[PDB]
Parts: sequence; structure tokens; C-alpha cells
Amino acid sequence: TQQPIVTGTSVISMKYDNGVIIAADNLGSYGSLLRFNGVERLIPVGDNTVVGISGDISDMQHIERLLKDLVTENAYDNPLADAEEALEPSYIFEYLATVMYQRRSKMNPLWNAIIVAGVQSNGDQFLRYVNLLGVTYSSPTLATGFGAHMANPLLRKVVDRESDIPKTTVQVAEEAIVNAMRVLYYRDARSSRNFSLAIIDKNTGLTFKKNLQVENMKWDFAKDIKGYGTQKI
Amino acid sequence: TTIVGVKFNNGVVIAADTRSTQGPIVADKNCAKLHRISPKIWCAGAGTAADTEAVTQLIGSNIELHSLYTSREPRVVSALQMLKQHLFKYQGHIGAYLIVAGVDPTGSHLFSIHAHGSTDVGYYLSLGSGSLAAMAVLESHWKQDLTKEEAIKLASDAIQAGIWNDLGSGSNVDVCVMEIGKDAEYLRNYLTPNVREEKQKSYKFPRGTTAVLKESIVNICDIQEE
Amino acid sequence: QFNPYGDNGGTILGIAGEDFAVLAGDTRNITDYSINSRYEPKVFDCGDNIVMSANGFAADGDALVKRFKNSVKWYHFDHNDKKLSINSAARNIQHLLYGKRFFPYYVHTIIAGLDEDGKGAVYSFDPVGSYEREQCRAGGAAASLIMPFLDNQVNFKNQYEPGTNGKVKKPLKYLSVEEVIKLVRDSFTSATERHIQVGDGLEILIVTKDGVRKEFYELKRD
Amino acid sequence: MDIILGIRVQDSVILASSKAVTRGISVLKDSDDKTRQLSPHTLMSFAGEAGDTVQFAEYIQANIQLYSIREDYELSPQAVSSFVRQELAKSIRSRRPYQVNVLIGGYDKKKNKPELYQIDYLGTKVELPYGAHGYSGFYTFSLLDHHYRPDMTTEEGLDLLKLCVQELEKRMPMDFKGVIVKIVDKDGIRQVDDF
Amino acid sequence: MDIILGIRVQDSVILASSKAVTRGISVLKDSDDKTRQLSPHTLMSFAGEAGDTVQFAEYIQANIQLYSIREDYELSPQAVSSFVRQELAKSIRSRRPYQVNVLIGGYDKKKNKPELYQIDYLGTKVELPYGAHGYSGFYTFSLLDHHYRPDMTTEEGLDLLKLCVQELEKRMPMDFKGVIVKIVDKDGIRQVDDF
Amino acid sequence: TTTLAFRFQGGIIVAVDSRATAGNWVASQTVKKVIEINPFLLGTMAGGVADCQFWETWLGSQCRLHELREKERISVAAASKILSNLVYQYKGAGLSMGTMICGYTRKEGPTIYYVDSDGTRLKGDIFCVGSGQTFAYGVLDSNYKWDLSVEDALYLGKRSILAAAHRDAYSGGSVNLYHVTEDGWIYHGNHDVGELFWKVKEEEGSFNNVIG
Amino acid sequence: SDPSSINGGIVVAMTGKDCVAIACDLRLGSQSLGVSNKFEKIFHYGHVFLGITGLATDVTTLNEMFRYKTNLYKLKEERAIEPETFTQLVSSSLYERRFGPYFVGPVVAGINSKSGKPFIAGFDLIGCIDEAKDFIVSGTASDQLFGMCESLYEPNLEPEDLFETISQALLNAADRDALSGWGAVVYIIKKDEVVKRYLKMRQD
Amino acid sequence: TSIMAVTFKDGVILGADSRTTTGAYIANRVTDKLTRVHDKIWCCRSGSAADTQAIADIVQYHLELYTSQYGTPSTETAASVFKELCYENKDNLTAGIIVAGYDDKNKGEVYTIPLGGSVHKLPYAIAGSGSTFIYGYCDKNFRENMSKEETVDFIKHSLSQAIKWDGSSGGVIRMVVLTAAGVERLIFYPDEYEQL
Amino acid sequence: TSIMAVTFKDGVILGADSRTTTGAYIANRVTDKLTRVHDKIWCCRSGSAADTQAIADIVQYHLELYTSQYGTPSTETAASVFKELCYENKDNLTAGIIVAGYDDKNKGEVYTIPLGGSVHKLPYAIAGSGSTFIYGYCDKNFRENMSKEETVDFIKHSLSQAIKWDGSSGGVIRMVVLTAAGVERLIFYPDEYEQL
Ligand SMILES: *[B]([O])([O])[C]([C][C]([C])[C])[N]C(=O)[C]([C]C1=[C][C]=[C][C]=[C]1)[N]C(=O)C1=[C]N=[C][C]=N1
Ligand SMILES: *[B]([O])([O])[C]([C][C]([C])[C])[N]C(=O)[C]([C]C1=[C][C]=[C][C]=[C]1)[N]C(=O)C1=[C]N=[C][C]=N1
Ligand SMILES: *[B]([O])([O])[C]([C][C]([C])[C])[N]C(=O)[C]([C]C1=[C][C]=[C][C]=[C]1)[N]C(=O)C1=[C]N=[C][C]=N1
Ligand SMILES: *[B]([O])([O])[C]([C][C]([C])[C])[N]C(=O)[C]([C]C1=[C][C]=[C][C]=[C]1)[N]C(=O)C1=[C]N=[C][C]=N1
Ligand SMILES: [Cl-]
Ligand SMILES: [Cl-]
Ligand SMILES: [Mg+2]
Ligand SMILES: [Mg+2]
Ligand SMILES: [Mg+2]
Ligand SMILES: [Mg+2]
Ligand SMILES: [Mg+2]
Repeated sequence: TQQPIVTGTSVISMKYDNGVIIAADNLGSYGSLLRFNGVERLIPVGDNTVVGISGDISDMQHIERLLKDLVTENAYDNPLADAEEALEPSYIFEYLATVMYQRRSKMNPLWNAIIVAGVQSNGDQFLRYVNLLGVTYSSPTLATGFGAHMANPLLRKVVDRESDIPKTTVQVAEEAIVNAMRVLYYRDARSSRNFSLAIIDKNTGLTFKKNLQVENMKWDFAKDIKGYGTQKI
Repeated sequence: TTIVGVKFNNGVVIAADTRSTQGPIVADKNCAKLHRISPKIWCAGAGTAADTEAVTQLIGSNIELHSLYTSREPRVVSALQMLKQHLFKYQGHIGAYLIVAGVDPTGSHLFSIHAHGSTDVGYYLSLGSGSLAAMAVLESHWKQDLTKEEAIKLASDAIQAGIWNDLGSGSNVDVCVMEIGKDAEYLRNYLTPNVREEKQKSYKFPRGTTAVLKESIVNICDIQEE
Repeated sequence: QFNPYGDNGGTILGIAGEDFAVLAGDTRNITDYSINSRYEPKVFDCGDNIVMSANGFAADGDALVKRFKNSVKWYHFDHNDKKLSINSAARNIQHLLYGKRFFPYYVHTIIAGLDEDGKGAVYSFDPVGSYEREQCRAGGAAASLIMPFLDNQVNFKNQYEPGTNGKVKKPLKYLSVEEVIKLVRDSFTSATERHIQVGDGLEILIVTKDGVRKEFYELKRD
Repeated sequence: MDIILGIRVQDSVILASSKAVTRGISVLKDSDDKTRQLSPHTLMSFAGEAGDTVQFAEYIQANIQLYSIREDYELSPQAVSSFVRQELAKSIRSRRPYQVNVLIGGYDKKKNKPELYQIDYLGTKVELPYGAHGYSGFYTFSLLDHHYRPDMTTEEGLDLLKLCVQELEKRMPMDFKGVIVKIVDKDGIRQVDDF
Repeated sequence: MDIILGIRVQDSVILASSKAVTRGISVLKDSDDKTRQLSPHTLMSFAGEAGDTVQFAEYIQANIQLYSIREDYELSPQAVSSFVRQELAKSIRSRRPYQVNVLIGGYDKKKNKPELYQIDYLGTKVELPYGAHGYSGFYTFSLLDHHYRPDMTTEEGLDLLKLCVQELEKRMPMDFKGVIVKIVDKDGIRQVDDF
Repeated sequence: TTTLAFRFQGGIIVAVDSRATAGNWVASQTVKKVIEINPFLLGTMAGGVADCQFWETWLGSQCRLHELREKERISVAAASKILSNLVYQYKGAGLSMGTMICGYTRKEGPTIYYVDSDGTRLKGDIFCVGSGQTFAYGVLDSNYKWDLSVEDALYLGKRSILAAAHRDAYSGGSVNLYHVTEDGWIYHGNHDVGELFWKVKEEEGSFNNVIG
Repeated sequence: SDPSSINGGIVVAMTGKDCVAIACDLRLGSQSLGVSNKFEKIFHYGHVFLGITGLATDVTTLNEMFRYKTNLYKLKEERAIEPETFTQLVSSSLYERRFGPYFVGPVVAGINSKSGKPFIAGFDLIGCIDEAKDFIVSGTASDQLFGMCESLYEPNLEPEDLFETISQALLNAADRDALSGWGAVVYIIKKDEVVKRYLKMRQD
Repeated sequence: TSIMAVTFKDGVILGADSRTTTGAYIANRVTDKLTRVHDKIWCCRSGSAADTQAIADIVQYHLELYTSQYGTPSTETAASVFKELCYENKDNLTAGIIVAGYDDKNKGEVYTIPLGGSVHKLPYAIAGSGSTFIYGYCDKNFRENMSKEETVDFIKHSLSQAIKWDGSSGGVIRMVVLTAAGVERLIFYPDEYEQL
Repeated sequence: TSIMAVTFKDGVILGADSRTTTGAYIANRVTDKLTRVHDKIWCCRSGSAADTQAIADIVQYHLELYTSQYGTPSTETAASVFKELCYENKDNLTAGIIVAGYDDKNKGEVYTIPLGGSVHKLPYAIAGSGSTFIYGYCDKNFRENMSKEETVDFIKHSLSQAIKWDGSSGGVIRMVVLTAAGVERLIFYPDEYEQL
């Protein structure tokens, strides 16, 4: 049993016709203090998987080392390490899920919420969640922390069920994700303007975008708001 | 509970879902959360149901007497002031979280109220357990200079977001439009996107199915003549 | 302090027929007042014509199902591909659950299938491994809503024959698979209306001598 | 205190109440009468927290006696029981509530019927053919469920009461030092001196 | 369990132990023998937490019987009492201590003297002319202080013991359902079947 | 829960209720609270549903192993002590059990042992265990004799459970009867309380307080 | 400890074609101990019926309080109180004890004598009104009652058909609750006749 | 919350962020924490929104009544009324208020009233959760008798840093200028102050 | 405690106050919080004195043994050894350490290790109770590739403010300069840095 110290906020994600998109901001909070402003919380594994992590950052860095080691281990005595016997999204997830549940079972959890996004060998979209309790679930859209409350409602208007996935393009999907990140910046007190985004497509592969910023923000209306009720000046 | 308030060109609109819950159970499927303080001042309430009702009735009652005393149509700021001072006095124990809207001789107004007695001003507001789902929609689609039609659409869409994504909210969408120089139109069950499907089977029993011990006529009438 | 348990909601329902057995469960997965997934399968074909569901804390549910599936596999290896009977499966699950008596799997387990005489069978468990064969059992969040309805409409409880007035009971005539599916669908429609953790979708697994069939029905998403 | 029983038969009400008083480790007394006569045809037995029991009983006694003098008339058992209930229902939301449970046994001279009322410290009233407070019912109700018939004589009631006391003396851990038995009928209140 | 007494007279040791067993609200048994014969001339009575009492007594019994067979010799009461004390003194600092108090009554055949040892669950041993565990001493020691004489015969001891049990039956709240009495002397251990 | 067992001329009567509860919620009315350890041994269940089931079926495995090793039926004393010694090892860990181990052997005759999760092991003639044990004791103590016929003894047990089923909120459902002789136990049916109450009330003249 | 579940009990109400029905169990207990099988929880003031679950002392107190108030109402108004008006009176009376409430779950049922319209309503322990078209439930087996009602109920049931539906809803819900049962009563209510039926049920 | 008041040559300027939070949720991103108790006596509010609103409302009432009887009150007088409420109800209040006002006789004045209810007259004052991160900056950069433009820059830069580091602070930077010329409201948006 | 490490053109400089406190009592006013784990790898210690001493002693042992086998360790390697101790024993430790070192290949590097045991490579780092009061100042005044004299002034001015506002910080300002030229110790007394 511990308490999380340096923490990361929401991770958000969704499926689209030819793949999956995932995003998370670059902040490492220390309670209410916005301590570290250059933290990468999306961690790619090969050219077919991206693991998004929220919660305790020391535990995140531990998980990051486990994944790095997993790649090294898979390559051992494996001539098809960059082909048929490469690491799949499903393999990477199941491994993490095993660890998370084992650690909670010893009453010493990795204080995180994790989303594994990727594309499988047969082109199928992979998107699944796991957290400190070892709880897992999949959905056309997945989000952690505040994202669960604010992002999912917006992303579910694009892809409400399974049959909406082929009808959703990558342009429409990215547009929805970027908007969700703006909304989280308006409303989450432990978020930052700077974020990273990752697309995994079955055709065009893995596109990793860094140093993105929330833009097109509405603040002008603030000038007209005066007092808390009766005040006119 | 999901309740919203949206300002527009010539007035203000408020909306609400119709779900009430006791823990994980739904107590009422078609609950009425839009309350009338005065003819053109309405408010939506979240939190403890008895408190939102009671605190609305009391201030609404005193507002009516005040209107009669002053020979003036009531103002939203008066309802706001009386509500906040009452809630502050009770130090948050009266669990009423209100969005107060209305039109009056000063113009159209939109305010929020919290249980401890703090008030806020805005063009768009949301309260309750589904306020985050609703505020996501409002922050995505809200603009300045909304029409009446556009504001109703935005308000209901913000409630729908609560209905579908928040387990504390559900069933139907109630709306109340308050335009300047017009009567306030209260649209009860403006949307009904949760009708139950026909059941597979009828559970009407054959008469005599239940075992009875005694029968007797109950005297509801008064004492009779002669 | 760290709390190793959580509640993922959901509800499940097993009914045993004369020569068949169904095990139903809603597809909604939640924490507190948020939905995690509208379609997260909860009932599983475990092989040997046995269906299983472990409702409650999903992480413990998935762990248990995973370990039972594993037990079926090793049963085949160790005993010359012998079919694991439903009664044997039930006793094995008791030991899986009781093995963690002092740090329990936080789930309500139900399994269904056919017994060795071909007749429909449903077994029900508590979190620490006690069990009992039953004709009817609902489990999980809305179990208190559904069970009474099933006492009335499956076992004809408190029902009597017209004209006799409480003297003669309603006879316990058998229910077809079509008749049972009607009662399952209505049970979940009703449960969805009054319970906030039930909704989105209903998935039914039917078990007969021919094998394991699936049926899916939409539920209200509010 | 501990055990108080009541049974309503054909023509009377019988109350049985233990004699022991224990303060902690010692039994200070073995001949305590846990009852007060409210009116000539109404008797109230009581059990609860020390001090509160007698204080409450005597207070009720004083009030009923005052009514009797003022109106020159005896209140019905039903009327007395309702008064007592209200006092306890008032008490439960007080600064310091009365921690007292009572049985009220009376004979209604108007209807010519015996009546037994069981009231707990919350002000929960029920009319019963037989009743008890505390752990007494746990042992005795099964016997009363079996043997009671509503048309028993007073002698048959006392025998059924002896069977109840014998069971209590066998299975209860505490030594309650026997019971004082009193009968309420058309002729008033009398004590059975040998039990 | 509840009451256990002991008295050492001229030529014997007398142990008296209650018969009741109570689990919570009910008296499950009224004929329980709270004692074990450790050796032909040594008897141990016991009282404490449920389960632990019998488990501890039988464990001691087994160990002494093992010694008897190995050496073909009976240990002195003093030796047995010291062994028991050490086991309890070991137990008190364990993960889960034995919650058991004992009296050991023996007749030493070497010295031709009766001996009574009182040991509590902490491993506190004292040799005494008369002893008790729990609340029993609170009632009985004043009587024993007055009447006890060391040249007492066995019959005089039983009379003084009856006076102790009568006082307990008068002033103790709990009904302990009488006592089983056993005498330890030069001829061994016997039970007084009428008491 | 109400479970009883008593020694008499014709052997042992064992009677139990069928109700299982989680708080105020009635979880099951069809629970088998009597465990058939073998054709000669019965065990009753009270307290923790799982603890009792698990460890009493386990007990049956230990008894089978005894008679495979010793070529002889296990004594009721030995069988009961295996269970009591086991639960004593777990003392403090939170097991919740109140059980009667009932049997009939040549050397012992009809024997009943009360075994309990605090480590208590008691031999006796009559025992009632559970939340409704006090109610059942009332009927038993007033009507019990050594010279009862198998028919009358069976009814007394049935009636004692009914008494407790009525009054105790955590007892009910149905009554399971067993009669234990030296050649083994004999099952005497499941009796629904819903039907048994009205039948007994009418025939016995009891429960005049209730209207029917 | 929890006041609302010391004594136990349930109440359910339903609407039909030109009629309403209200029903309750008869148990009063002290936790596990069953004390009384004649503790009726439905009362009436004129043609307006009121069921009350929860702590028994408050059930009795409130009945006596509403009899008090409805008797004064009738003297001053010169007419019987109507269901709609009584519902508001119950709410007002409960909320005045906001921070020291009666631990009860009241249910109102009745037909308006002027319009003829069937009417039911429920409350929490502090005054909030639930005015359902179909049915209202209350007590320790409210979860069970919700499940029965939600499946068994259909609109516009004739008086004699409605009796069967509400009875089966109560009976089967009570049998799954330890603190409810020990008998039951059903009231069928039409515009100018009211039938009362005691139900035969299991006594455990 | 990040709030500050700064005296300068021509008078005094109040500054504040616009963020109100319930835990980590931003309940209001466009809040107005600069509130008016008299024509040229304003205050900055930090702590409980309810408490500080209730207090400010009561003070506005007191000063309105003072004005009707005795004419315009001094800033010191306004601070004393704030103090009297905050000190006497210290057990039940969570309010950290900065009072700022402009007289012609006394010119610009600033009084800070922390949790206890004590009063401190200062050349400038900072308060709120975000103030902790700018004690160093403000102490190093403050000068007496600054110009209007310099003081606006000082407040803009200071609150910018407070917003940057404190999660409980954010949104727009509101300011209110109090001089002989009158009352001026200023607003500064994220795109402007983040690039500083 | 007020501690900081700052990279600059020629390498890196560590800075610290000298105050150790037991509640409000200053148990040591001339403490040395800049400690040596290798020739040109030092660290700043904050949190528990016992924990951070025990950790630093263990690290010095590890790096001494590393050196004997594999030659001079990198600053990154030293930070990893600190991390491994702080992360794996997070439940039992209260240690906030800044690791700073000078390679010839990598030049000046700074790694900060907060309570959790996470590692963060930064151009400069601040830590300790007194760091809170200079986030604003340090963010505004830090530039990359400063000179030695500028960096000394930056640290001197920063810790001066941290000392001024934090009661847990005080005494002398110790500094350690790490460059290709070698290791230089600097001390600055109250009379000097208070008048800044
Ligand atoms: B909403 O979720 O805020 C909703 C709106 C209400 C004003 C009609 N509130 C409720 O449903 C509340 C939730 C709640 C539960 C428990 C304590 C406090 C609040 N429900 C009730 O107040 C309630 C519960 N049972 C019966 C009637 N009302
Ligand atoms: B009985 O009431 O003791 C009964 C006996 C058991 C063997 C079926 N026990 C239970 O019903 C217990 C609860 C309980 C009630 C009263 C006294 C003691 C215990 N129930 C359970 O253990 C249980 C466990 N999981 C699900 C449901 N019930
Ligand atoms: B600020 O953060 O101190 C701010 C000032 C207030 C006058 C608008 N306070 C709040 O946002 C407080 C919480 C708080 C945060 C930090 C320190 C102290 C207090 N918020 C509220 O009082 C509040 C929150 N949600 C709704 C209503 N009121
Ligand atoms: B500094 O204040 O963090 C300082 C750094 C330490 C390495 C010399 N720590 C201490 O002075 C601590 C107390 C403390 C103060 C502030 C924050 C965290 C901890 N002091 C001690 O560990 C101490 C005190 N007295 C004797 C021995 N050790
Ligand atoms: Cl505010
Ligand atoms: Cl040190
Ligand atoms: Mg919803
Ligand atoms: Mg001693
Ligand atoms: Mg054993
Ligand atoms: Mg019962
Ligand atoms: Mg200092």
C-alpha cells in the first residue's frame, strides 16, 4: 500500500475505420503543484502498439522499463522478431494486465490506469483498458480519470456502437480527439495545454505527434461576466 | 442528475433529465426537476430532492408576497439573493444545488447556486452528477449570439449527454424557455428517447389465482341518517 | 489506504429447462456513476458444454473464469480427454473459491449445462465457495429485483387454480426454450428500468445436447 | 431489570416478573416487585435501565391516579396504554430518553374483556394474547404458540406460565431468583403468594 | 467456563467445579466435568476461553501420561505444577496464548502431604491452603479465612465447601448449575456423586 | 438457522430448517443443512454456509480414509474430534461454525457431539444450534422423553423446527428430517413450512394467535 | 441500529381502470424476533388511504397525527380531504422535521371524488413526493417490490384483475425478505365501494 | 486562487485569476473574484466562495449604510468591517481577503486579512494558494511609486507565474484599476499571458 | 530545506542552505547538504537527514565498486542507483534528492528524484520545502548556457529568497562547482546574501 506522489492525468482514445487513435498531456503534477511540464505519457512498443499511462509517474517509469525489457526478450532466439513473431498489441496488454492484477493481489499496486492501443496482424483494431485493481474492459472509445467523465461522452457521439466504426474516418476521429483535449484543458485543474497524440493505422502504420497544443479556445465571453449576482460594475 | 442553463439572443432556456435515484435504484422514471419560482423565473434543482423542492417553494412563496407588496414583477436577482442567504445560513446542510434563470424588467438572467450559498454568473451552466458530460457538450458547441432554436437544441443535447453517459441521470428531457416580452413555455417531456419495448409475455393472472382468507366491505362514508 | 476491491455492477440469470439450460447476463460494465463499456461479455463458454459467469468485481471474475477454463484443460490432460460433468465442475469451483477463503474472490458465480442424464442443470455459488444445484437463480446487482419474479413465473409460487380458492395449487408444467427466453428478456427489461447498473445489451447462452448457441438483444442505454 | 411475561386468558390477565436485582457482580435483592398498580383494574410491569424504570412507573401511576380523582372514573386499559405509549414516544426524542419497557395488563369493565398491551421504550404498542420483553420471548413464545388457546381458564394460564418459567430456569444463564405472579380480572388485582 | 474452587485439608485436596456450559444466550449443557486426571494422585481443574480450556488440559494430560510410561514413575504434584506453569508462561508470549486458568490438586506419596497449586493463564503459580479462579474468590475467601483450619478432616472440608457454594448460589448473578466435587488423597481420585 | 438433534430409545432424530440469508435478503429457501458424511454419520450446518459445507464434506474424506486404513467404522468421538482439532488450528482466523456430528456405533451407541468454531467440543443428549435455537429448545425440553416412538420423535423434531421457523426471521423455508439407527440414517422427506404450518395449526389446535 | 429496518414491513400501491389498490404485510418484529402478526400498516381518512412502513412507533405516531389533522380539516372545510391535497399535507408535515425526521416510508392511494381520477403517491422519510402513474413501493423489500411490479404490471387493469397482480407482487416480494410477511392485506378501491381482502401466505 | 493588490503612484490595482475548483474539476473557468463593496473600495476573495461572498455582501451593506449617515468611508474603515466579521467568526469561516481602496486624502491603500482575522496594512499584498509560488518574484520585482503601465505588467507577470505553477489557479487574469480618474476593468487572456 | 542544481556552459553548480530543524528548533545551523558520491558526481539532500545520509552512503559504495570494475560512471548511472533505492523502498523512505554531475562527453547534467522515486532529467532543478517560494522567480530568471558568475548569482539570489520566506531554511548558502577544471567549494554568509 502506498499513495501516488507525482501523477499524470487523463488518457483518451477511440477506434476508427482503419485503426486507433490515442492521446495524453505532458504534465507531471505534485499534488496541486504543476511540477513537471515535459513528461511523455504515451510509450510506443514496436510499430503497431502505443501504451498510454496515467497515475503515478514513478510506477509509469517502472512499467516503461518492463516494456523496453519485453522487446529485448522477444528478440532473443527469434529470427521472425520483426515479422510473424513480433509483439502484438494483445500480447503486450495481457502481460501488463497480468502484472497489474498480481501486484494488487500482493496489496502493493502499481498506481496507474493504462490504455493499450494498436492494430493486430490481421488488421483488426485493438483497444483495451487496465488499472491498479487489474480491472479490464474494451470499448469503441476508452478514457481514464477525468477523460472518462468528459471525453467519452463526446467521442461516443462519433462512434456510439460497433457498426459506427467503418463509417468513421481518420480525419473525423482525430478532430474529435483534439476537441476532447481542449475540453479537458478548460475543465481539469491538473491538465496542461501541451499534449502528445498517436495514430496507429493498418495502412499507413504508426504516426507519433509530439508538442501539440490546445488551440481555438473561447475566452472572449469572460469580459462580460461581472460579480457573482447583483454587481454591475 | 443533469441540469443545464443556456442564454440566447432574446432570453434564456433551462433543461433537466427526469431520473431520481435512491442509491443504485431508480425511484421515479419521469421525475419533474424544473421548478417555477414565479411565472417568468424558473429553476432546475440537483442534490437532495426534498430540499430543492422545499427551498424553491419557500422563496417562490416569499417572492410572490414581495411582488404583491411592491406592485412589481419579481426579479431573478431577488430570488438569487434570498436563496443564497437561506442556504448559507444552513451551512450546506440543506442540499440544494440550483440553476436559476428568468426574464424580468431588467432583462434575461442565468445563475447557479450551490448548497453552501455561493453563486455564479454565466452564459452556459451545468449541475449534478452528469454536469461533466453536459459541460463537455456545452464547451464543444456553445457560441455567442445563439437563436432560440439553437439554444433549445444545445440544452437538450447537453441533457442527452447526461442521460446516456451518467448513471445518475436518465429517461426524458424537460425544457423551459423564457423569452423576453413573452410567456414562459414549459415543455414537459420535450424528448422521449427511452420508451420501454413491448414485453414478450402478458402477466395477467386468471381470476382466483391468489388465496384469500377473509372479505369485508370498508366503510368510507360518514355516519348515516335515520 | 489501498482498497483491493471494486464493484463493476452487472447482473446474471441462469434457468434450467427439461432438456436445456440458459445462462444470461447484461453486457454493461461500470464503476461508480460511469460506464466503462456497453458491450463487455460476461458469460463464457468454458468447453465441455459448460457455460459460466462470475459477477461482481470484474478483475476477480476474469481471474476465476480464467482459472476454471485452465482446470478444464488440465482435467482433459490428466484423465484421458474425459468430459468434465457439470456436477464435477461445480465441486472443482468450490475449491477454487475456498482456496482464497481469507482473501476472497469478490464474485457471485453461476454455471449452467446438462447433467449426465441430459436434463438441464444450473449451479450457484457464494464468494467463498459454497454451492447448490438450482432450477433458477439470478445473481449480481439486480438479483433482488429478478428472483421474486422467477419464484412467481417459473415455480408458480403463490399461484392457485381458479374456482378452488387456495386449495389446489397451479400445476408445475414444464417450460419450453422459447418460453424461458421470453421470461429472461422480460426479467432484464424490468431490471434495466429500475436499476442504474443494468442496461445496454443482453447476451444469452443456450445449452442443449447439440451444443452452445448464442442470442443477443438490445437493452436501454440510459 | 430482566424477565417480564404476560398472558391474556378467557377472563383475566396474568403478569409474571422476576425478583432479582443485580448491580454488576452481586445480587443485592431477591424479592423485588417490578410492578405498579395504575388503577384498581390496571397493572403495569416494567423492565429497563436502573432508576429510570421506577421513576417512569411511579410517574405514570401518579398521572392515572390524578385522572381517577379528577373524573371519579377509571380509564379503560386501552386508554391507559395509549397514554403510556405517547409518554414513551415523546421520551425517545428527548435529551435523555426513558430506557423502559412495559407490559400493561387490565380488565375492561365496560366490555367485560381482559386486555394485554406490550409497549417498548420507543413507544411501540401492540395488543397481544401473550407477550414478553427482552430475551424472555426467545424461550417462551414457542411454548405459548403451541399451548395457548384463547379460551383457557386462569388455572390453565398459570400452568402454562409455570412451563414458561421452568424453561427459562433451565436455559437462561442468569439466575433471576424466581418470579412474582399477579392476576388482573373483574374483581381487581391480587398476588399469587406461592409460585 | 465459570467457577472452580479448591481446598487443602489435613490429608486430602478437594476440587469443586461448575457444571454449566453457556454459549451466549443459552445453557447448552448442565453436567460438564471441567477436570482431567493427569496422574493417579494428581487432578487438574480448569476454566477460561472456550476450546482452549479442553485443548490445554488434554495436552497437559498427554504429556504427564507420557512421562509416567517412560519412567514408570509418578511425578510429584510440585513437579507437575512447575511443568504446567512453564507451559503457560511460554504460552503468554505466543502468537495466540492459551486463555486458561487452572487449579492442580495432588497428594504427594513421598511426603504424605496434600498439595494445592493455583496457576493463572500468565503462568502465575502459588501454593495455597485454599484457592479459586475468576470471581469465585470474591465471595468465598472471606468464609475460608474465617473457618479454615489445617487439621480439618475431609468431611469438615466438604461442609466448608457447601457453605461456599451456598454463598455463590445466593449472590452470584449467573446460574452455574451446581458443582462436581472430587477428592484427591493417598488412595487416589474419587468423585462425590451427591452434592 | 435452527438445527436440532436428540438421543432417544429409537436412536437419534436430526431436524433442520432450509433458510439462508444475507442481511434481510432471503438468499435461499432450499438449502441442505444436513450433510450425509456416510451412510452412518450426519453433520448439521449453522453459521457460515461455505465453512460448514467445505469442512464437513472434507470430514467425510477423512472418515473414509480412517476406515480404509483401520478396516473399521470410525467412532463418532473420533470423527467429531477430527473436525474440532481442524477448526482449532484456524481459531482467530474467522471461521464461523456451529455443528452437530451425529452417529450410531456398536461401542458408543447413539452419540451427538456439538462442535464449534471457537474450538468447543461437547457430548450430549439434546442440542439446538442457530439463531432460532431458543425457540426450538422450548418445545423440546417440555415434550422430550427417552421413551418416544420413532414416529412421535420425528414429529417433535419437525414441530420444534416449525416453532422456530415461525418466530425467528432468519429461519424457515422447509424442514428436512433424518432418523439415525445403527444400520444407518433414514431420510424422512422435505416439508414445506407454508403447507406444514396450516396443516399443524388445524390438526394440533395450536397457533390460535394466527388467523386461518 | 438502522431505525428503518428494526421492525420491518412493506407497502405497495397500484392503479387500474377507474380503480386503485393498496396492500401491506402484517409483520411487526424486533430485529430477528417476530412480535406481532396483526400490525396493519394501511390507514384511511375518509376515502383517502395511507400506508406507512418503517419504524413502528413513528408509523403509529404519524397515523394519530394525520387523523388529528384530517379531522380538523374536515370541520373547517366542511368536506373530506382529497388524495392530491392530503399528499401535500404529508409532505409539509414530514419536512418540518427536516433535521430530526420520522423514520418512515409513507404511501398515499385514493380516487378523487369529483374528477373520478385514480391517484397514488409515495414519499421518502423527509417529504419528497413521487407521483407515479403505474405503481409505488415502500419498505424493507422495496427492491423486491420494484422487480415484481415492473414485470407484472400492465395499465388499465379491471378491479378484479388488478387484485391478482398486486397480491402476487406483494406475496413473492415478502417471501424474499426476512423482516416482511406473517400475513397480508389488500384494499381494492372503486369510486363508491372499497373491498378489503386478507391473503393466505407462508408464516415464516 | 491567485490574488494580489498593489499600490502605485496614482492609486491601487487589484488582480485575480478566474478559476473556481471542486477538487480537480473546474466548476467555473471565468469567475470574477474582484468584487465591489464601495465605489472605490474593492476586494480580492480567496478561500470558500460561499463564505467570502456572504462576507462581501454584508460589508457592502454596512458601507452602504455608513455612506447614508456619515458620507464616504475610508479604506481603513472598510478593512475594519471585514476584520470584525472574519475575527469574530474565525471558527466558522474560511476566508482570505485583500481589501484595496482609493481615497483622495490617503490615495491608494492595501490591507490584507488572512485566515485568523488579523489586519496588515502593506504597500502590496498577495494571497491564495498560488501566491506561494511568487513570494520570491514579487519581493524582488516590487518597487514603490510605480506607474500604471508598470504595475499592470508587475501584476500580469506575477499572476502568470502563479497560474503556471498552481493547479487551483487559471483562466483569465482580471484586473481593476482604482484612481482619481475612476474605475477601469482589465482582462487578459491565456494566449497573451502564457507567452510571457 | 532549500536546494537546487543548475547546468551552465562550463558544467553544473549545486546549491543549498545549511539549516537542519527539529520542529522549530534549529538542531544544526551550519549543516552541509551538498554531498559527494563520486569525484564529479554530487547530490543535494532534502527530507529525512537519516534516510538521505543512509542512501548517499550506499550510493557512494556502489559507485566506488562500479569504478573499480568498469571505470568512471556516468551521471545518468548515478541517478539510476539513487532511483533504484528510492523507488523500491518508497514506503519506508522520505527523501527528495537532486543528482548533479560533470562528464566530459555529456558535460553538465541534472537529475531530480522526488518522493515517489521517479527520475526527471532537467536543465535545472529545485527542491526542498523552500523551493515552493521560488518557482516563479527561477522560471523567469533561468537561461540555458549561462556563465559561471551568472549561475552563481542565479543560485545565490534564488536561495536568498527561499531562505527569506521558508522557516525550515537558513544559515549559510553552500555551493559546489563542477567543471572540467575540477571541484570548487563556495560559501556565502547572511550579511552578504540578505542585503540582495
Ligand atoms: B439528482 O441525482 O441530483 C437527483 C435530482 C433530485 C433533486 C430529483 N437527486 C436524487 O435523485 C437524490 C439523490 C440522493 C440520494 C440520497 C441522498 C441525497 C440525494 N434522491 C433523493 O433525494 C431521493 C431519494 N429517495 C426518494 C426521494 N428522493
Ligand atoms: B443460519 O442462519 O445460521 C444459516 C446456516 C447456513 C449453514 C445456511 N446461515 C446463514 O444464513 C448465514 C447468515 C447468518 C444468519 C444468521 C446467523 C448466522 C449467519 N448466511 C451466509 O453465511 C451466507 C453466505 N453467503 C450468501 C448467503 N448467506
Ligand atoms: B481560490 O481557489 O481560493 C477560490 C477562490 C474563491 C473565492 C472563488 N476558491 C475555490 O475555488 C474554492 C475551493 C478552494 C480551492 C483552493 C483553496 C481554498 C478553497 N471553491 C469553492 O469554494 C467552491 C467550489 N465549488 C463550488 C462552489 N464553491
Ligand atoms: B530540510 O529541511 O529538508 C532538511 C534536509 C536534511 C537533509 C538536512 N531536513 C530536515 O531538517 C529534517 C526535518 C525536515 C524539515 C523539513 C522538511 C522535511 C524534513 N530534519 C531531520 O531529519 C532531522 C532533524 N533533527 C535531527 C536529525 N534529523
Ligand atoms: Cl465567487
Ligand atoms: Cl545532514
Ligand atoms: Mg445514463
Ligand atoms: Mg493466580
Ligand atoms: Mg484434525
Ligand atoms: Mg421466521
Ligand atoms: Mg529562514
